[PDB]
Amino acid sequence: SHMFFEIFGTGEEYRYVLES
Amino acid sequence: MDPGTVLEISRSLKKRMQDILKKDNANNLEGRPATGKIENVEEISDILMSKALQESLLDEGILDEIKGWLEPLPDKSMPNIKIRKRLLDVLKTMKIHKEHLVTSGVGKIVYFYSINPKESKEVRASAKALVQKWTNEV
Ligand SMILES: [Br-]
Repeated sequence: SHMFFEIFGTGEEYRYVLES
Repeated sequence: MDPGTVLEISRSLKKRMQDILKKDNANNLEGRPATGKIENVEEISDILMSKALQESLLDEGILDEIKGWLEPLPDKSMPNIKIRKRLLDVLKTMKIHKEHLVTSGVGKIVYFYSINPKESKEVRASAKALVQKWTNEV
C-alpha cells in the first residue's frame, strides 16, 4: 500500500459527517 | 532542564488532552454541552507550541490526541471552530515526519477539513495548506 494512502487514507473516512 | 522532566511534562500534557476529550465526548453522548476543549485549547496550544517540548511531544505520540480533538463528536458534529482554527495553526508549526503521520493518521482528519464544504473559508484554506505541506514534505 502507497504512503499517501497510509497517511491520508481513501479520503472518505469522515464523509459520514456530511451525510448526517 | 532535565530531559526526564521534559518527558514528564510531555506525558502530562498528553494525559490532560486525553482526559479533556473523554469528558467532552461523554457530555456530548449524554446530550450536554462540551466545554472542556473550548476552555483549555489556548493554554494547551501554548504548551504544544513550546520549542523545547516539541520533539518529545511528537515522540510521545501527541498527534493521536490532536487528531482526537479535531475529530467529530459522538453526535457527528464538529468541534467548536475555536479549536479547529487553533490546532491547525499548532500543527503547521510542528516538524512532523512521515512516520508521525503514518502512526497517528492525523492526515485523515486534516484532509477532511480541507474538503469539508461546511467548514469556514479560513479553516478550510489552512487545512488545504497543511495537506500540501505534508505532501510537499513526504
Ligand atoms: Br467542542
